[PDB]
Order: sequence, then structure tokens, then C-alpha cells
Amino acid sequence: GIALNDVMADMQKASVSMQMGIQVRNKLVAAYQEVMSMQV
Amino acid sequence: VSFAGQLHAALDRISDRQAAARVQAEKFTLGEPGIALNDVMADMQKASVSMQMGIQVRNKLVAAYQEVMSMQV
Amino acid sequence: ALLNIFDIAGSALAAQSKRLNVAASNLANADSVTGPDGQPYRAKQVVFQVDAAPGQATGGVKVASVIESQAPEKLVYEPGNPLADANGYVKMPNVDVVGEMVNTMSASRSYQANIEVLNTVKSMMLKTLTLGQ
Amino acid sequence: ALLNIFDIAGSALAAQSKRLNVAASNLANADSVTGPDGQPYRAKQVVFQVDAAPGQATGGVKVASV
Amino acid sequence: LLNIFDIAGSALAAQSKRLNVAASNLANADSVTGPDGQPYRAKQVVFQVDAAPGQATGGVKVASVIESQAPEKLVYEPGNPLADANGYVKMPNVDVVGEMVNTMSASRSYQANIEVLNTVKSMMLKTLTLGQ
Amino acid sequence: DRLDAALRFQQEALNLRAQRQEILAANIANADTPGYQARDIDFASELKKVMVRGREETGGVSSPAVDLLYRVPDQPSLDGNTVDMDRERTQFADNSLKYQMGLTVLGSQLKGMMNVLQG
Amino acid sequence: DRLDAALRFQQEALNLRAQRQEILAANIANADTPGYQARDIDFASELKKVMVVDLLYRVPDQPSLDGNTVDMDRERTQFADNSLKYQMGLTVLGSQLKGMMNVLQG
Amino acid sequence: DHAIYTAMGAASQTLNQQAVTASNLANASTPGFRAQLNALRAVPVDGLSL
Amino acid sequence: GGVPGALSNQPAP
Amino acid sequence: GVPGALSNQPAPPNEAPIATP
Amino acid sequence: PGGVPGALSNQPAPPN
Amino acid sequence: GVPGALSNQPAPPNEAPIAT
Amino acid sequence: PGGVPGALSNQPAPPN
Amino acid sequence: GVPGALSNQPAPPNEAPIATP
Repeated sequence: GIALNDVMADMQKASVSMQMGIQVRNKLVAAYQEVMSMQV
Repeated sequence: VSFAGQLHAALDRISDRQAAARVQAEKFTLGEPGIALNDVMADMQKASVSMQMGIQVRNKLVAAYQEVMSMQV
Repeated sequence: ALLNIFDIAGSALAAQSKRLNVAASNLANADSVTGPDGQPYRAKQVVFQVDAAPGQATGGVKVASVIESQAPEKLVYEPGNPLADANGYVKMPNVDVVGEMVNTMSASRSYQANIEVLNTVKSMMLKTLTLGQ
Repeated sequence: ALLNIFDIAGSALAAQSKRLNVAASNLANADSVTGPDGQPYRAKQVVFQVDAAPGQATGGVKVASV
Repeated sequence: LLNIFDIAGSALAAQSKRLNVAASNLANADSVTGPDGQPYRAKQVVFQVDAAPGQATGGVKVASVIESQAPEKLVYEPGNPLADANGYVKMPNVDVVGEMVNTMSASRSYQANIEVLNTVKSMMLKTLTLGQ
Repeated sequence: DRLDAALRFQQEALNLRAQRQEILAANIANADTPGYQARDIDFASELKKVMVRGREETGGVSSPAVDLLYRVPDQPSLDGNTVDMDRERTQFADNSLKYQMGLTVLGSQLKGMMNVLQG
Repeated sequence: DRLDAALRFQQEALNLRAQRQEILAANIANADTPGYQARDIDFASELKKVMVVDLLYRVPDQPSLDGNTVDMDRERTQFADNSLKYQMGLTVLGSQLKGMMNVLQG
Repeated sequence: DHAIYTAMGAASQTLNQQAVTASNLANASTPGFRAQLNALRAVPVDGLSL
Repeated sequence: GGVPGALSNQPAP
Repeated sequence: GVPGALSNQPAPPNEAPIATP
Repeated sequence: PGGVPGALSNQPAPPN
Repeated sequence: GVPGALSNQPAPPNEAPIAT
Repeated sequence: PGGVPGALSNQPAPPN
Repeated sequence: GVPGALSNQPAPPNEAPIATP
């Protein structure tokens, strides 16, 4: 069956990919709120 | 079936393994025939490894939850 | 796949323990004359096989069966002992004491080597669990 | 109770001690004319049996009687 | 694999081979014949430097096992089938004191090499935690 | 895809280290079994093979698709096994250190990435 | 407390091993006393009783003249075995406590 | 690790030779007896390398 | 199975 | 029964007379 | 095919 | 072959006969 | 290069 | 040539002749 070598490696990736998604969304949301907080 | 179900299954499996190792250890300490010290010690080793795996999974899972709850909305 | 080392080394430890037990049983009965059935004690030995199911490359070790050692029974001339032969040839076990002592030492050393294997493997598993953290 | 190897080797030690005791008692009474009552001393022998055990393949040594 | 590991492993193998040769010689101090009927001629290992790609320093490899050229001992047993026309049976030239000393020195070298390998492995384990 | 490809070499090397250590432990376990030729694998060639073509299994009793080669014996033995204990324990220790090295490299890379995704 | 219930069995086994170790060493020390009976406890039954002590006389093997029934070999083997089992109990209890600790550390 | 087995074989065969010699000596008074000769043969193990 | 291990409790209890 | 077992009864005293009583 | 470990398989066996 | 090297062909079964 | 290690080399020999 | 030091030139080969020449 699946060994610790594979389990840990995929677990870490998934953590890395989730962190990347969170950071990119945070950047996009911050840019959008900066645009909408404008004064026209 | 679901993620909570999978986590519950993993916890039950780990606890069952630990309880089996503990019961075999108590049976050996009891003096009942047929139980070898080799098997007791190896099963305790396996139970410790499984507990450590569960601890690591919990640590990461908590870290990921904290990361998500920090996400800006 | 470091978990399979647990099974391999545990099987090896159990097999070496069985071999040491059989050797000690042979040694402790070198001077026996009678069994529970009246038969002379026959020196016994384990058989080691690769613990691999059909299609498995390499496994640990397993004890197939315990077999009577092939050696002439030691004849002793004591036609006064209640147990005897037609010509007073008491049959004593064919235990070779030097062989049994060397077997005990070898079993102990192999056992300790397998314990070291298990210890270092567990240490590596813990590390691996500390991969990214 | 005892581990299997402990039991086997301890039984071996006890059996050898019994055999040595029988030999020493015989060597002491080598010149005895009369025993407790008036009958001659008779040389004792110890008979080793293998403890049958559930395993049978592995078993120590017991002494049925002198 | 790793250099010092390669060196220590090769040296352990060489010293184990020397110890085995010495033990076999000590067993055959009194042997009178082999399978073919020839006398047992004492064996001795040849050590050579294993530094083929490593300049002049490297591990030690056992080049060969050779029969010692010391003259065979002769015993006058004219009734022995192996006795020649002169009645002399050839017995091995194994020197007991030399073999005992070889066993002891090989054991000491084996232990020294094991200690070296352990120290080197510990040093790399500590190197694995650089900067932390 | 990019992150999977960047971390694939060390991950595969570490898996092959695990399988090689399983093989070496099997050799150590069978060290007193009469008639057992010691088995080992060529790490570099099998590592390149697993990278170019993905990992595969014989069945799945299951086992890897690695080529189990025979080790050349050092000195003869009457029982008929070629497991020389010095070689086994040297390869075991070397594989141990190389597996720890792989763990260190992979953990360093993953932190080297969390550091970036850390704002 | 639930923490006691988890560690009750190993603590009681460890205490019983220590008590039986003391009894065996008392048997060794009084080997030369004429008229001394070798006493021992049945480990399993007393462990049941504590989890849910009485001393049992050892069956003599050889008849001595001074009435001492202590046999060297039997009690030496029992002493070594009890030492080994005490170490094993210490190991198991320490492993359980260390696991309960690494669950909490963070 | 296998030199122990070579030495053990040597010791066991020394025991066998001693048994032969003791059996010969026990029959110093046996009428018309022929002593059993003893000789240690060397068996070289034939593997591939050394 | 048929043979108990050396480190097992007295098969003969 | 077996030498080395456990019993709840002390062994009888070990008397060895020199003459028959 | 395995076999008996230790003393029996490391002593010079009979020819046949 | 060099001892300690790797070969794809197994070593032949070794025997130690007493009489040729 | 090297020769026989141990007893044979560290023993006086006739010159040749 | 202090013992235990380092010298550029290799050590001369030692010889143990049993007789004089």
C-alpha cells in the first residue's frame, strides 16, 4: 500500500498549493478593494 | 464517505491499533502462554508510529484551517 | 515503503527467537534418556525459508517446520539401567554441544542486528513525519 | 510466568543440580553398611525426561523420580 | 557509496577475509589430506590499494589468495598411502603463532575501522543540520 | 504541474531509497538462511528509469518494477548464501545517511517555498 | 480520573513486580537460615485482585537437613526474570506517558 | 561472521577425534584388537571469489 | 504455531 | 505437585532420624 | 529452497 | 567479475565435496 | 605495491 | 628530520638483512 514517503510528500504539496491559492486570492481581493475604495 | 467520515475512520483505526497493542502487552504481562515479547514490542513500535502520524496530520490540518480563516473576505 | 521493514524485521526476530529456543531445548536435553512416550529425545532443528508469497520479490524469514536432526543416536552400554535395548544399548540424543552453543551465539547476534534495523527504521519514520515542519 | 528460554534453562539447571546431589549422596554412602533402619544403602539414579509441553518441539528437562 | 564509507567498508571486508584465512589455517594445522589427496597448503591473502580513481590513497582490496611457499613439513609414515617412494607424508606448513597473531591483529584493525565508520557517520548526521 | 515537476526528482530518489532499504533489510534478515543469494539494485540506473517512465508494479502480492540484481559474493560458504554482513551493514548505513539527506533536501525546498508564499 | 484508568494497569504491574522482587531477594538473603521457608506470590492472581498481598510457599525440590527449602537456581532464574519484566513495564509505561505528552506538545 | 562456523567445525571434529582416541584407549586390554586411525581432512569451500 | 518462541511465556504452565 | 510450583501449604518439617523410632 | 540453518548445513555433508 | 560489483547473472551454486 | 600481510612479511627471510 | 613532521621527500625503504652483506 501507500507508504509514508508518498503520503507525506502529497500532503506537503497539497498544503503548498492551498497556501499559494490563498495568497493569490488575497492579492486579488486587496487589489479589488483598493480599486473600489476609490473616490471617482 | 465524507471528509469528516474519513477523519473519524482514521482516528478509529489508530485507536484500535493502539488498544490492540496495549491489550497484547497486558496479556503478556499477565503470563498467558503463546504471547511473545517480540510481537509485543513490535506492535508497540507500530502503535507509536501510527500515533505520531495522527499527530502530524492534526498539526497540518490545524495549520491549514488557521491559514484559511486568515483569508480576507 | 519503509513500513514493510517492520514486518520483515519482526518476522526475522520471531524466527531467530524460535531457532534459539530450539537450540536451547536441544542443549538442555543432551543428557536425557527418556521422553514422555518413552522414546529417546531426538535433536530437533528449525527450517528457514523466505517469507515471500508467490509473486513477492524479497521478504523476511519464516520457520517452515521443525525436523528431527539426521545423526546416529548415541549408543551407551548400560545394561543395568531400566531403559535399555535387546543388547543393553541405551539410546541417547545426538546433540552436538559445540554446534548448539554456536547456534545460540549466532541466533543472538542476528537477533540484535534485526533490533538495530528496527530502531533506525523507526527513527527514520519519525523524521519523515517531520518532513516539512 | 517465566519466559520460555528462562524456564527451559532453569529447568536444566535444576535437573543438573538434582543429578549432582544424587552423585554426591552416592559417593558419601559408598561404605555404608546399614541405613536408617538395617537395610543396605542402594545407589540412587535420576531419570531425565523432556517436558512434553504444548509446543513439544521446544521443552526443558524434568525429573520424574529418583 | 560515500568515499569514507567506501574505504571503511572495503577495509572491513579485507580484514574479515584475512581473519577467515587465518581461522581456516588454524583449523588445518594437523590436516593430512584434502579431497584430491594433495596436502593442504596454507593460504594467505594479498592486500592492494583500491585507489583506482582516487590517486594514491584509497581503500584496501584483497587481490588474491595464494598458497604459502614455505616448504611443506615431512613426517615418516611409510605405511600411509600418501607416502611417496621415500616414505615421507607432506603436512602443512601452518605456523600456529603467526596465525594467532594474525587473528588478533585483524580483529583490532576490524574494530578500529568500525569506530572510524561510526565517527564518520555521526559527523555527516551533524552536517545534515547545518545552519539550524 | 510546475511544483509537482520541481519536487519530483528528490521525491522519487527518496522513494527509491526506501525501497533499497527494504531490500537491504530483507538481505540482513535472511543472513543466516542457507541458499539465499543477496539482492541489491543499481540506484542510479533505476532512478533515471523511474524518472523517464513513471513508477510501475509487477502486480497489485505487489512489488516494485525494479531490477533485483545479485551481489557478487566475497568468499564461499558451505550453506550457500552470499550475504556478507560487512557489506550489508555498510550499505545499510550509507543508505540511511542518503535517505536522511533526501529528507533534508526536500524539507529545505518545501520551506524554501512556504517562505515565498509567506507575506 | 480518566488518566489514572489508562495508567492503572501498568502502575499496578510495576508495583507488583517490585514487591515480588523484594520477596525474591529476601528469599536469597535468608538462604542460610535453618527452618526458613521460601515464599512467593502468584503474580497474575494478585494483579487481578489489585486491578479489580498473600504469600504462597514454594514447593521444595531437594530436602535439606536444616529445613531450608530455598533453592539457588530456581530463585536466581526468577530474580533475573522479574528484573527483566520490571524493565519491560518501565519501558511500556514510559512509552505511554511519552505518547500522551507528544499529543499535547505544540 | 562465518569464521565462527569454521572454528566450530574444527572444535567439533577435534571432539570426534578425541572420541576415537578414547575408544582406542578403552580397548588396551581387548584381545586381538586393531586401533582405528584418525586424520583431519580439509574440505575447501568452492565459491566464486576468494 | 507448533513451536512457541523462546521469548514466549511458559507454553507449559 | 511439580517441584517449583505454588501451594498454599507449608512443607512438613525435614526430620532425618538416625535410628528407627 | 532454504534448508536447515546453522550447524547441519555448515558441516561437510556426505557425498550423496 | 570484481567483488562487490553488480551483475545481472546469478552466481553458480557452490559445493565443497570431500572426494573427487 | 603490496604483499602478503601479517605473519609472512614480518618474518626474516633469506635475501632474494 | 623531526619524527612526526611532514617532509616533501618520501621515506627511504627500510631493510633487515640477516647476515652482514
